[PDB]
Formats: sequence, C-alpha cells, structure tokens
Amino acid sequence: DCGLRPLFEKKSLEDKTERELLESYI
Amino acid sequence: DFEEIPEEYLQ
Amino acid sequence: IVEGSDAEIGMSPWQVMLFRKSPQELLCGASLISDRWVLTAAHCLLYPPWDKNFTENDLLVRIGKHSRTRYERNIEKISMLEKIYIHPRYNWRENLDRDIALMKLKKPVAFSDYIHPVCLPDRETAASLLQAGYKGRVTGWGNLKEGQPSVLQVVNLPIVERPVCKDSTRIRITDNMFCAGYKPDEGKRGDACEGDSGGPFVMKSPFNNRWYQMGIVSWGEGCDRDGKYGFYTHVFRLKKWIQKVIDQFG
Ligand SMILES: Cc1cnc(NCC(F)(F)c2ccccn2)c(=O)n1CC(=O)NCc1ncccc1F
Repeated sequence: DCGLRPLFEKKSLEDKTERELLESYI
Repeated sequence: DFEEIPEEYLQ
Repeated sequence: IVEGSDAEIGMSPWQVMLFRKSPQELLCGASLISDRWVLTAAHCLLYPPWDKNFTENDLLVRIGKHSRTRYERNIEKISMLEKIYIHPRYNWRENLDRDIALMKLKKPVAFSDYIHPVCLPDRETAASLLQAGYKGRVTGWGNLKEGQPSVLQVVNLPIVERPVCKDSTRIRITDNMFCAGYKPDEGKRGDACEGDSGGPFVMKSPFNNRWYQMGIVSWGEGCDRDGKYGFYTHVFRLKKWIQKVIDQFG
C-alpha cells in the first residue's frame, strides 16, 4: 500500500504541483 | 522556540 | 528548503522529523518506509568532525507533522528508537559516501490520513525514473535561506547530469550519489538547506501512480548557490544493505 497517499491518490485528488513532476517525465 | 512535548515521551 | 512553498496537509505522510530531547530541537528530516522503520542520513547521527554522535536514547521520531514547532495533539505521533543502524562503509572522513542510516522504532506506528509509508524503488523503477531532466520532490523544515518556516516546505527539482555534478565541486563524487537543482540559466531555483538533511527526495511513478523515495538529502555547499547543486544518497544503489538489515533484525 506504500506510496499511495490517503488524502490524494486514495481519493483521486492531486496536489498542486505533482503535475510538474509528471510533465518532466517526457 | 519549540513547544513543550508531553513528558510521557521524554521519560 | 530555499525558494520552496508551503506543503498541503497530508502531502508527504512519510515525512519524519528527527527531534533531539535535550535541548529540544530539530535535528534532521527522515522518512517512514514501514510501520517500524525510518530512513535517514547517517550524518544526522554520526559526524566526528563536529563531535556529533547521537545514540538511541538521545533522540525522538515525530511522525505526521505539518507545523515545525507546535505539538500537533491528536495528529502527530512521537516514537522512541529501539536501535540505530549506520552503513558500515559510511565515509564521514572524505565525502559522505554511503550517507544512509536505518532506525528501528520501539513500537509500530499506526497509519492514518497523515501517516503513511513511501515505497522503495525496485531496479526497473529506478532505471526508468532516475534520469537527467526528470523532476523529484524534496521536503523539510530546514532553513529558508543560507529564517525558519512555520510549516513543512516543499520544492520540486530536476535531476542533473553526472558530468555537471562533478564539474561543480572539488569533492570526489561517487556512484552512490546524484545531484539535483536548476542550472544558473534556467531561471527557477530552489534547494535543500540546513535542517533538511536526512529528508526524502521522491518521485511519482507514471506507471502505477505510487511515490518512491529515490534519494536522501545528503550534502551541499551553501544553499541555492548559483552553479552549485544539492547532493543526495542514491537509495537504490544501497538497497541490498537496507534489505539485509530489515529482514535480519526486523
Ligand atoms: C555534515 C556535512 C558536512 N559538510 C557539508 N558540506 C561541506 C562539503 F560540501 F564540503 C563536504 C561534503 C562532504 C564531506 C565534507 N564536506 C554538508 O553538506 N554536510 C551535510 C549537510 O549539512 N547537509 C545539509 C544540506 N544538504 C543539501 C543542500 C544544502 C544543505 F545544507
């Protein structure tokens, strides 16, 4: 269950800057 | 400037 | 953290605070990798040059926090240490090579909305994500400039090419380290700073949406200096030792 945050991934909500990370994995 | 933590932990 | 921003509640449930009993103060960051184990930088516990040599009963681990100084009643959990394990080949004499340490908690901590373990990378995840240009995230309650934040800070930094890392310092860099940060001409900035040591450098896998800890805040020369970069302990490179310790003492 590691790496899945109760307040984010578990609820399908994203934090305000994770998109920056994902966009860098071009 | 740390807030005093419960003595139950400092014991 | 320099040039970072306030973290959201529950944004880094694996973030741990290494707290000194007497006097009460912030020693370093750390991370929760299981209900019984915490991962941090060996230099947070042992560093003879500065007469630093902390034992089990000298520290406390505070999990689930947001505020740096306040005792977050009903939210954070404080734990005692049963045993500390420092890498036998930790090089404190020269370049902090193998700057890693594991801490066994007295009792398992219960998870919650604010307390949750981060994943350790497998060979494949590490191979596909640990690449120059790819961004990771660093968190901590360390200084904001080379003064102190009210709550946990966060900053996203790109991994830097090994050649550039090497050419930015006189320190001998090993395969057990990697550096991160923006280049002086990229505009944006940010970096870890004093108090952030031992903290986690994490990345989110676009394959299974999980967060993995790829590095540990290890060392740097100043904070957010142009042409300089922060150095992190390469967690995967040392996973053999990590696994050895856990299944042999846990
Ligand atoms: C223990 C220690 C000793 N010397 C440090 N820097 C000086 C140095 F870079 F020249 C160095 C590196 C390795 C061994 C001896 N000296 C250092 O960075 N740490 C660890 C430390 O203070 N880490 C905190 C930190 N980590 C990343 C960026 C900024 C920052 F303050």
